[PDB]
Amino acid sequence: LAYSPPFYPSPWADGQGEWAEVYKRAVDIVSQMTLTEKVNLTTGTGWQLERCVGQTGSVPRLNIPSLCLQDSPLGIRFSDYNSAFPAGVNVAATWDKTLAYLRGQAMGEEFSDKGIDVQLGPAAGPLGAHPDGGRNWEGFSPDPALTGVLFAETIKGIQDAGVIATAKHYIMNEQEHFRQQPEAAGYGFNVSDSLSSNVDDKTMHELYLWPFADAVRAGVGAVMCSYNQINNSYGCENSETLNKLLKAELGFQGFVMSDWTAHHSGVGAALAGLDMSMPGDVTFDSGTSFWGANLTVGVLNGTIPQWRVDDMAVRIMAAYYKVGRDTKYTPPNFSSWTRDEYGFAHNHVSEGAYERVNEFVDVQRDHADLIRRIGAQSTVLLKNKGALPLSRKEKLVALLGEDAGSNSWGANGCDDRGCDNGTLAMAWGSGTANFPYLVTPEQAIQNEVLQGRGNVFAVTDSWALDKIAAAARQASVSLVFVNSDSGEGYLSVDGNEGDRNNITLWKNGDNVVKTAANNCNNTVVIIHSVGPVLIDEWYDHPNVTGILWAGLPGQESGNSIADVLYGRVNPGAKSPFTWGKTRESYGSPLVKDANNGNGAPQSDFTQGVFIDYRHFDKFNETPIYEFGYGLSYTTFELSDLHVQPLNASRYTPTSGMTEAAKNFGEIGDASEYVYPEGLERIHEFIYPWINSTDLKASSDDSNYGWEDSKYIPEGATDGSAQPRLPASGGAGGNPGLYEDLFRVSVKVKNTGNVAGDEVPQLYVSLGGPNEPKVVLRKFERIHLAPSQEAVWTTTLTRRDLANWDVSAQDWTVTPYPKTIYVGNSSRKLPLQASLPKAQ
Amino acid sequence: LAYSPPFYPSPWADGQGEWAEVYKRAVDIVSQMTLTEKVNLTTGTGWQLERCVGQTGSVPRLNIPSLCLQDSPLGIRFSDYNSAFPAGVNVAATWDKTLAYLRGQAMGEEFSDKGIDVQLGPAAGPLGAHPDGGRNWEGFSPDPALTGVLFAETIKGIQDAGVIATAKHYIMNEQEHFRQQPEAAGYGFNVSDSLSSNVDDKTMHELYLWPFADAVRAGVGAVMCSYNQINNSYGCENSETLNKLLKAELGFQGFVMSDWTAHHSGVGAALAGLDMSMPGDVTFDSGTSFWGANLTVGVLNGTIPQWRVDDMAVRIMAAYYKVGRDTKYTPPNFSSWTRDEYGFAHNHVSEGAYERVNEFVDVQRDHADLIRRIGAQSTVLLKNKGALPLSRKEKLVALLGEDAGSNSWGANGCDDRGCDNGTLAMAWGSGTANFPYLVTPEQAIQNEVLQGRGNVFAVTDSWALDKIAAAARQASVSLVFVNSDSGEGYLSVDGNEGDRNNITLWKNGDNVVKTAANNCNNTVVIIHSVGPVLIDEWYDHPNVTGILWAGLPGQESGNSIADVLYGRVNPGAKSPFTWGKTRESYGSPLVKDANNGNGAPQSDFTQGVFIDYRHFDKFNETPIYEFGYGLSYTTFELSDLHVQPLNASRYTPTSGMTEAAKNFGEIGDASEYVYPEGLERIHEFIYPWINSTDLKASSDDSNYGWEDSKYIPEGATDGSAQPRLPASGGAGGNPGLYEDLFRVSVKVKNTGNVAGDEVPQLYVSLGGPNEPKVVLRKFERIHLAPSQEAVWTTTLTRRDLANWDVSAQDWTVTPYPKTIYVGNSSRKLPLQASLPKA
Ligand SMILES: *[C@@H]1O[C@H](CO)[C@@H](O[C@@H]2O[C@H](CO)[C@@H](O[C@@H]3O[C@H](CO[C@H]4O[C@H](CO[C@H]5O[C@H](CO)[C@@H](O)[C@H](O)[C@@H]5O[C@H]5O[C@H](CO)[C@@H](O)[C@H](O)[C@@H]5O)[C@@H](O)[C@H](O[C@H]5O[C@H](CO)[C@@H](O)[C@H](O)[C@@H]5O[C@H]5O[C@H](CO)[C@@H](O)[C@H](O)[C@@H]5O)[C@@H]4O)[C@@H](O)[C@H](O[C@H]4O[C@H](CO)[C@@H](O)[C@H](O)[C@@H]4O[C@H]4O[C@H](CO)[C@@H](O)[C@H](O)[C@@H]4O[C@H]4O[C@H](CO)[C@@H](O)[C@H](O)[C@@H]4O)[C@@H]3O)[C@H](O)[C@H]2NC(C)=O)[C@H](O)[C@H]1NC(C)=O
Ligand SMILES: *[C@@H]1O[C@H](CO)[C@@H](O[C@@H]2O[C@H](CO)[C@@H](O[C@@H]3O[C@H](CO[C@H]4O[C@H](CO[C@H]5O[C@H](CO)[C@@H](O)[C@H](O)[C@@H]5O[C@H]5O[C@H](CO)[C@@H](O)[C@H](O)[C@@H]5O)[C@@H](O)[C@H](O[C@H]5O[C@H](CO)[C@@H](O)[C@H](O)[C@@H]5O[C@H]5O[C@H](CO)[C@@H](O)[C@H](O)[C@@H]5O)[C@@H]4O)[C@@H](O)[C@H](O[C@H]4O[C@H](CO)[C@@H](O)[C@H](O)[C@@H]4O[C@H]4O[C@H](CO)[C@@H](O)[C@H](O)[C@@H]4O[C@H]4O[C@H](CO)[C@@H](O)[C@H](O)[C@@H]4O)[C@@H]3O)[C@H](O)[C@H]2NC(C)=O)[C@H](O)[C@H]1NC(C)=O
Ligand SMILES: *[C@@H]1O[C@H](CO)[C@@H](O[C@@H]2O[C@H](CO)[C@@H](O[C@@H]3O[C@H](CO[C@H]4O[C@H](CO[C@H]5O[C@H](CO)[C@@H](O)[C@H](O)[C@@H]5O[C@H]5O[C@H](CO)[C@@H](O)[C@H](O)[C@@H]5O)[C@@H](O)[C@H](O)[C@@H]4O)[C@@H](O)[C@H](O)[C@@H]3O)[C@H](O)[C@H]2NC(C)=O)[C@H](O)[C@H]1NC(C)=O
Ligand SMILES: *[C@@H]1O[C@H](CO)[C@@H](O[C@@H]2O[C@H](CO)[C@@H](O[C@@H]3O[C@H](CO)[C@@H](O)[C@H](O)[C@@H]3O)[C@H](O)[C@H]2NC(C)=O)[C@H](O)[C@H]1NC(C)=O
Ligand SMILES: [Cl-]
Ligand SMILES: [Cl-]
Ligand SMILES: [Mg+2]
Ligand SMILES: [Mg+2]
Repeated sequence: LAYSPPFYPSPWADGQGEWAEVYKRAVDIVSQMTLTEKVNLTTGTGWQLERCVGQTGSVPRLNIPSLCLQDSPLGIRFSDYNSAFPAGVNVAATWDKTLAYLRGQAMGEEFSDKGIDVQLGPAAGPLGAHPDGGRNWEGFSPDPALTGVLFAETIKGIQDAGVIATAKHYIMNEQEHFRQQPEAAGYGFNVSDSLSSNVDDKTMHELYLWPFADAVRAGVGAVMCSYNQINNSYGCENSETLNKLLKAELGFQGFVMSDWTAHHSGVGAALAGLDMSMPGDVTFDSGTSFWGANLTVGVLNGTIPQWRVDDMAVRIMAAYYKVGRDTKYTPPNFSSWTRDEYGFAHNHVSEGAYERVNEFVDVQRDHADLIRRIGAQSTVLLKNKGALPLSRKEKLVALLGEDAGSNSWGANGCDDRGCDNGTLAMAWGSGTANFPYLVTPEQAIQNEVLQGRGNVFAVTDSWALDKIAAAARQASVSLVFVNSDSGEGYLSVDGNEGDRNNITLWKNGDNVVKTAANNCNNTVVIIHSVGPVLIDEWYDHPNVTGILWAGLPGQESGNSIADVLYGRVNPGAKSPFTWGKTRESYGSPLVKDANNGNGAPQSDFTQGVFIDYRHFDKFNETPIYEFGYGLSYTTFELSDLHVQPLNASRYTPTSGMTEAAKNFGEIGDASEYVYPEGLERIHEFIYPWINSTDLKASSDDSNYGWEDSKYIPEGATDGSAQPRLPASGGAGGNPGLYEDLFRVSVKVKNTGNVAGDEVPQLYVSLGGPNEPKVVLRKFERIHLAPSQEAVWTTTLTRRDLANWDVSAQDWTVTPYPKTIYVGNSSRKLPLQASLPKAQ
Repeated sequence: LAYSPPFYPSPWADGQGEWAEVYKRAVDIVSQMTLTEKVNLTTGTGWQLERCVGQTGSVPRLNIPSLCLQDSPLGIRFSDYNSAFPAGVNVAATWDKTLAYLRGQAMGEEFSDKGIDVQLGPAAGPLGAHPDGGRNWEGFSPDPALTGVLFAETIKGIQDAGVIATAKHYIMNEQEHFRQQPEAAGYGFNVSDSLSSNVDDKTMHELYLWPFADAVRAGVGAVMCSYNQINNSYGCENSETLNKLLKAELGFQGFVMSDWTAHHSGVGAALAGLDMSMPGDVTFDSGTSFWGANLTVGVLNGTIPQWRVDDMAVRIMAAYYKVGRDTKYTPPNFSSWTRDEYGFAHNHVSEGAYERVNEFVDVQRDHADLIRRIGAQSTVLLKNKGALPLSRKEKLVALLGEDAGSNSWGANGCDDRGCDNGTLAMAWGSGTANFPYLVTPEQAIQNEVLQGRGNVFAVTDSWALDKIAAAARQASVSLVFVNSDSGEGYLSVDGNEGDRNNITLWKNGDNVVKTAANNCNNTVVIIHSVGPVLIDEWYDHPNVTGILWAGLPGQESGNSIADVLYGRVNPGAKSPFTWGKTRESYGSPLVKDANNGNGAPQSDFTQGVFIDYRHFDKFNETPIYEFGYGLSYTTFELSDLHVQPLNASRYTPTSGMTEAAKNFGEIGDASEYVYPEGLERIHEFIYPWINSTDLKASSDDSNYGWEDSKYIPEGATDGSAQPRLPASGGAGGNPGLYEDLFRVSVKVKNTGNVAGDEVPQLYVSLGGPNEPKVVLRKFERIHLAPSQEAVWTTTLTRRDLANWDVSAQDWTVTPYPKTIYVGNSSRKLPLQASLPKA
């Protein structure tokens, strides 16, 4: 079995870089706290007991309210009068830093105005090793460079609006199957623990960890550790990933929270680098916690050093201050658990005051315009044989497919969006929000047509192929809408247990396209989907005159696609993943079977860095549509590639020592931390207090009281100055990684008759034997008027040209010659240059 | 068994009234025709053989093209790039002469531009004796006066746009069950003929015939005779209804066509007053006809007098000339049978040229605006507890019910509209058109809300009561859409064989309302339906703050209802029928069982004139919402009723004689009418020519050749001058009926704060025993600004105050005292006056 070696102690915060002032303030206030006040910040109060999906204990003596933590990465979950933004995969499709930032800002505004302190997003894990992975859509792209940039901008936008962002899921949660033992049980498997993702150190650094470095460098306040194991150590107690990679190497100064029921042990997790238990209980509404009283006891009995729990509270408070939450705080003004105006303060048990739990605060502002715009700008034009844009003089339009129409249960009619009924604007699970409304394609396009003389019919039963054919036969243009859905592992839709069982269109989609294309010579296909689908059977049909991929656009879906189809927006999105001929062209099969007996199933990441386009390139598979590809209503030309070497400082591997750990504040006698007698204990609520000064009894852990060496690795309680890792030194790693080595410029010209955007892309060949032919490094979306030329300049950093050396435990720019390729897809790379050796 | 007495001969045209010039011209051209040319005009060419649902033969020698006849009363059937207008029942709900006319004009323009010569509409039969009758919605109202006025205006509009209108279905086709023997067979009944409607002479005159008098007086070109029997004599060979009532009494100068396969015999129909056989064959694609060669033979063998077939051609050509079709003619530029560009000229057999059969001509003009308007103006506000109009600042709107949503097969996805899927904008059968598009309530209201900050959810599964409740709970206002559907007898939807099996909301509708009202304190209910529904289970729920009936609004449905709900239009429609507590409150049960053994089922019209509100009034049944009732966003008051007796000419019962019948043109030897040698005969096509000069063989009728007295009533071939009937004398009867006897005026005032329309109504009590307490006679829709007053002046004619006297066979103003009642519904009649004797 794969083994995750120990890395201890859990590094303590030090106010490095831009965290200096908030670290000082965090220390100042945590120094004033009692042990139980500190424990309160670290532990949620239990599932469904307050307003938000996660809520910490409060520190009322110091005027610190409970931190409210709320899903999702695309909008506020379980609320009202809020917006539903396009999914993260759409943002990836924009290839646009500014739209990622703006979306982050707009989301942060809405979260803030509902009284939410922590947004549980954005996501770069799963990255997207498996195209059928159920949650890839919540993130960005399988490409680490593209994902990292847009992850970071999203984080900056959320945090500039005064809400803590949470980089999730850290790390290697690349599939839903077996992510949780009780879920697997409920699906009829018998396994003793969650799936283990087994991955080598090079691949970890060069692929899966890379976007998390970006998040740390961008100043992200929190990281959410994952449900799965890595090398058979749970995400929320993996000392290698949390202590060594995230904290020691990347220099992360904020706090690690668990995914919901991803916390498995009190002492183990705390020493392995967890900082916050959510939603606080052992299991939902168990009325027990791995922390709470257990964390109080674990400190009181001398096992968990005071400096470790102090560090947790310093990290949490530093983040809270870093986004200015102390100045922006407002109390939650909604409830996650009901839409009623009135209800019990503690919903799961019907206790506390019966009070106004929803104030119905309109937080939407004008964010609808931004959502519409991102929807248009994330629409990838894959094929256009002079079909588009439409004129609005078409004699008859046919709108075809269930994906054009309405969810007859309402936009929010399926809990957690757990269905594929009507237009697919949002995929399923906890990465969801309630729609304030949903504009369907049927609605938007009919409205467009009815401004002129056009006739229009909408056939939204995908199983009525006779009716689809008949409408298609009469039409000047047939607009076919189709979809493929997936989601979080706890929710099964038509037997798809989060992960999608195939990558074929749902709801008879291939047959809708074929029936339409057989009856209409001008058939345009629009795909709403969580990721790539198989299009081999119909994409080159001579009647399929248009193909677009529109992802999961949120509330303005219809309007976003109409804008593109009628030419108000000239599409300029590029594919953020590869469109292959078969499922098998992708490699990386999901682990769908209990492949380790009754033990934890094992998923070995033997593909290494060769996922998505890197796999296709290595195995010489030809994509139908490649990573980075998309069309436009104009044409562009790239020319005049130049490389400017920059006078850069040398890389200095980091050396020396940290400071020794510090205790902040004092801990007294066990008696100080017993429950106050007049406090009415709410049932199932998780408090920091102990029942009595009997510590064994107050914990109730039937294995309580062993000597440390029986169950705690060496060094886990060592508070001395520790060595600095060579690849450490700053936020996101050694600052020498982010030294600029080269400026690379290229001319981009709009050679056609319509204004539009191009996405020029810079790929590098790092050189040497089992390195990918190309990996993406830089890109930009540039708007050009007809005939306009602009020179695009980007930079290559040391890190962009480096490889992870497992022996040095450092990033190294290898002696192999490096070559750059510039173009407008991962396969349309007409320009190139050999780079000189960099300093 | 009820018996229909003989009335013969079939009266011949005489260019009466406004028909004088076109009669002259018709005679002139028919005089030039050979027998087979004449027969060609009288007989369709067979089902699915040419472009239109009906097409006559042509007269190419005289440059007369084939007459193209097309459904429906609400828009062109089986075509493209056309409009779908609101149904006739919506027109009735407007109570607006002008909207009826304008809709007629708009329809006529579209029919004309497709190359259609005859619109198969409008309808006043079924009138609406049975609230569950499947086709009442195609017509106007069970009230004859309201129906007659709006029937007539519709006819005038169609004909002023240059298309022949067809007054249908004549007469007593009050239900779909058993209307046709083969339909009944297909539904598992064994009956030897169609249902017979048995109805007394008084009731016929005072109720069912009345709107047809209006049609005739309005100059209607054609009448379609019905599938049913009247007193056990088929509609298309009933000598009493066609010869005596329509032709002799009402003076009808145009032509009678059969409903499609309603023609039952060659000689019998011709002498009983039929003028045109549609679609021309005995049964669909039989390749035989009751006329065609049989009519040629029936003349050649001396049975059917020449004057009878000449008269048929005169009546047909006179109608064609009356609307100016000779100047407006354009060839049909579409096909009923396919939407493909190219196809065979003769669709059913794939013969003739393979040619362009659809030219896709856009005939819609700007008619969409008129459709949206009529939709708004036909929406009856039944209840409003300060819910309406909406502001567009409502925080969250819930749209609830399948009737709010889309037909997922497309607007035209069910053949002949034979389903109740998504919003109900058009009911089913032949009275249908293809939508150019359909705006759903979901679409229009979401669009409205999205102009502001309102959140909005649409739950359009009427079975997902949990989802309905949840959305309703969150809403500031819940807009519940519900429906009830019906249609023509040939098509069964969910076991409803045209006629609806009950008058309860379809698709779980009562439950949708209740679920919504239990969860939302501001629930507005919008009903789209063919006619009245039962609302007793929720109408007075304290959370039902609004109730509207929007009928069948056609293509702009969503926009029409949004206009009303958001107050761009202040609703002023009144109910054109009664909303009762139970089905039983209406009386008039349908005949749903083979009630006469294996014979023709019998339906006796024992209720007489007492249908709809007249029944309620007689049996002291209290309607939930009465005939003529509707609310508005303002209030009105009526006052100062005055009655002025007028200096009227006396009624003179008509006397004297007609002219004797005339032959127009000559008939030669049988050999002149044999098929021409070189003519390629299209299979199944109905031609006027005979196979040979052997007449018996050319007919092939296995009972051919009896002496007349064995199977033809006395007088049926009598061409002598005939007596004029006392109640005859002009178009729609004796012109003394239309003399004004009283001028009646009343003041109407808008006493509220919004501009709006009121519909003042004048009812009369004709007096005597077994007469209704009140019957509607006059009405008008009047627009008033807040505080504005206007005086409405109308008249009462002799006919308005008369009764049909079975002994005199005449209309008589009886000596019983008459009283008038003025108000704004059939029960809100605060003003009254006894009339002096005229
Ligand atoms: C103060 O106070 C406090 C509070 O109050 C307290 O505390 C307490 O304490 C106690 C003691 O005393 C405890 O208990 C314990 O615990 C433990 C732990 O757990 C956790 O973790 C795990 C893992 O581990 C690992 O890791 C970590 C981190 O993460 C660390 O820490 C450790 O040390 C380790 O390490 C290792 O490895 C790594 C990698 O991975 C590396 O790196 C290093 O170096 C090393 O090597 C896990 O597993 C767990 O989990 C589980 O559980 C949970 C709950 O908690 C859940 O949730 C999950 O799911 C899971 O489950 C599963 O499994 C189980 C079992 O366990 C079952 O049952 C189920 O069913 C399933 O399947 C966690 O998380 C532990 O371990 C322990 O236990 C043990 O013992 C018992 C008794 O007998 C049994 O039963 C079990 O089984 C076990 O066993 C084991 O061991 C033994 C000895 O010890 C042996 O014999 C056996 O064989 C086994 O072994 C195996 O395994 C191991 C591990 O892995 C290895 O090592 C080996 O090799 C083999 O393979 C107990 O339980 C508790 O916890 C606490 N509490 C709290 C609340 O905190 C104290 O005490 C006080 N003090 C005074 C003085 O007073
Ligand atoms: C020239 O040419 C031409 C052409 O080509 C020709 O013609 C022809 O002719 C033939 C003869 O010959 C014919 O046939 C015949 O016909 C008849 C008629 O039919 C129809 O109608 C009916 C009714 O009737 C009624 O009405 C009318 C009017 O509307 C009239 O016209 C008549 O006359 C009558 O009358 C009566 O009544 C009324 C009331 O209603 C009154 O008003 C009066 O006064 C009187 O009384 C009907 O019914 C029919 O119908 C049926 O048919 C159809 C087909 O067509 C169908 O669609 C329907 O549905 C029905 O059916 C049912 O029925 C049947 C039976 O009929 C069966 O089969 C089935 O299944 C079902 O159920 C029509 O519309 C007829 O009638 C005839 O028949 C007869 O006879 C046979 C043999 O014998 C038998 O079978 C039958 O049954 C019958 O019988 C009867 O009658 C007889 C005498 O006539 C007697 O004897 C017996 O007994 C019986 O009786 C009974 O019944 C009746 C009835 O109603 C009564 O009346 C009694 O009383 C009793 O009860 C035959 O068929 C044909 O049509 C023709 N064709 C064409 C194309 O046009 C000619 O011929 C030529 N000419 C030369 C010289 O050559
Ligand atoms: C990849 O992964 C996806 C997702 O898991 C897999 O998709 C799933 O594939 C299975 C297997 O094919 C599907 O189950 C099938 O669903 C069929 C359709 O079910 C729906 O429609 C039924 C019938 O609906 C028609 O008829 C009714 C009444 O007769 C009408 O109301 C309705 O409007 C329809 O009318 C049409 O058809 C009738 C004739 O039947 C005509 O007369 C009409 O004119 C008109 O043309 C209905 O009963 C049912 O309740 C459904 O609503 C079903 O027939 C078949 O037996 C089977 O159950 C899943 O639905 C599908 N799920 C998803 C999410 O797509 C996919 O298979 C997989 N691919 C591969 C290659 O592994
Ligand atoms: C302190 O943390 C410990 C865990 O380290 C908590 O003890 C654990 O509490 C859970 C209840 O949430 C126990 O689960 C129960 O186990 C029985 C055993 O068969 C099972 O039948 C129940 O369905 C349930 O799974 C678990 O056994 C227990 N673990 C041990 C080793 O004692 C404890 O509750 C925490 N204390 C506080 C104050 O929250
Ligand atoms: Cl919710
Ligand atoms: Cl059609
Ligand atoms: Mg191929
Ligand atoms: Mg226990």
